[PDB]
Amino acid sequence: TPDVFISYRRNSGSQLASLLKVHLQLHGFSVFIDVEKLEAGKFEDKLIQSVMGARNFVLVLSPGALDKCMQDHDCKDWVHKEIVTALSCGKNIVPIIDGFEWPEPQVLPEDMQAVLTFNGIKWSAEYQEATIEKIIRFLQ
Repeated sequence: TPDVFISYRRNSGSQLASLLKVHLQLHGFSVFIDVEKLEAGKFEDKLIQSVMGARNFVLVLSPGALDKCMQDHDCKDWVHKEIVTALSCGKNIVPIIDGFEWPEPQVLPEDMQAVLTFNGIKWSAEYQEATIEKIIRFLQ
């Protein structure tokens, strides 16, 4: 099982998620992201077990990363599923803010509003090494 599971909105956060993976692996962490380490089997089971096994849950809040989570009361969006699974397993949630504007907590489904109560790390394009070191300090 890995140390860091990176959740992200594909279209807007895939690149930064890969960047976080490369840096965290340079600092000795094992990072799971679907684009690389997702292997054979049902992707639902494998995604859920990877979230459940990872000690840390890094959430890449890219611009509009939670737009498809809103009013998703059937819990069908995968970032929504991953956030709910991380919350359920009492995971160490470390949100990464990258030009993200926090919506009202009450507009998001009740089973994930708690993600807004976690201290996040603002992504700095000018001081990426400092952001990575702060993320390391958040990781366990």
